[PDB]
Amino acid sequence: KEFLAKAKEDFLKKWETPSQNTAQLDQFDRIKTLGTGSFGRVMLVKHKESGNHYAMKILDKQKVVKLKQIEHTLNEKRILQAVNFPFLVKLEFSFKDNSNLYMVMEYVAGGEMFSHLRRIGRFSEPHARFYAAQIVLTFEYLHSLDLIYRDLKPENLLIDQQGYIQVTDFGFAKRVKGRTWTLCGTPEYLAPEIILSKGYNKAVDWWALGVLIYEMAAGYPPFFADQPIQIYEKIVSGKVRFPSHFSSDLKDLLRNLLQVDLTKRFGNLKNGVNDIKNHKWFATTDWIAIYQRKVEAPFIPKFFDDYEEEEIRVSINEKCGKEFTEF
Ligand SMILES: Nc1ncnc2c1ncn2[C@@H]1O[C@H](COP(=O)(O)OP(=O)(O)NP(=O)(O)O)[C@@H](O)[C@H]1O
Repeated sequence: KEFLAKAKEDFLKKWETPSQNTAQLDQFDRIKTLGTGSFGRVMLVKHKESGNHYAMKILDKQKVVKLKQIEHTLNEKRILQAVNFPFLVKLEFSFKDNSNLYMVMEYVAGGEMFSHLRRIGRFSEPHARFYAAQIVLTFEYLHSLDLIYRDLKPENLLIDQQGYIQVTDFGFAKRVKGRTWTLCGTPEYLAPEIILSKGYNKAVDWWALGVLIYEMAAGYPPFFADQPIQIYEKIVSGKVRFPSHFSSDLKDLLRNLLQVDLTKRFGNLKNGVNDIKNHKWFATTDWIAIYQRKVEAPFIPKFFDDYEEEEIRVSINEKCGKEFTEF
């Protein structure tokens, strides 16, 4: 109770006056390239003073502009510097220079829920429930700050060194008390009210939780087809069919999450998230023990120079200064 009001205070202070240039490139030893994103390399770095390892995402400002990802990139950074929750990736530092934006993230030698789910095929209900519980608490947290996530899917969930989820992508997340209109997400996870195009609210996250739980437990999502139009028709007008192996409790929870009418959808009623937390399917879930990450995860990921080292070259001339003023 009193912790949500404190969580709200801490978020609002940071949301209204975001932190900027909290570190600089010369404070990090550049070890090697971890991978490539849309806008540049992700590099393993060591903070010289603390000796902590981080994943430094390098975003070429010129490329962010060319791909029209300015607003998404600024939005994601503003949210990440303000939020604090066990299942949200942690932005430790941010800064910018003439060429680049730098998001110095907590280093997670984990796996991706997407590749893990696709390799295993499907999760048992107890294992799906373990992951689902984390998403329920995360949506509870984000919704208490009036954040709509609206991009849930296995692809946006990393599995960390302790086998817990971290939500990794906030480009699409919006701070909004009530209704909003922007079309976004991935076809298979779109809530019917998004497709119906007369506006939607935070209830779209509870729909997407239904899609995620179904996909984890079945190994495939409830609505799919060769073309996005046929998916949209099934979402708005069609019925789900549950595999025979789904428990009665799972089918009941999913009937109330995959509820086409947002006014009857669990998470969106008078009792809010408690209709989900107190559902029979979650009877065995110790919500505090999940939050405190005291539950044994069912899967632990099995975690020198770059093949060709490329140096970072920062221009002596400022690129796209006006666009990224607030970064
Ligand atoms: N916090 C992190 N800790 C460790 N490795 C990371 C971290 N973030 C990213 N990586 C690595 O960098 C790669 C590409 O970065 P990533 O953030 O996934 O790209 P993006 O621009 O966010 N888009 P995407 O590749 O679709 O996820 C990942 O596949 C990982 O190998």
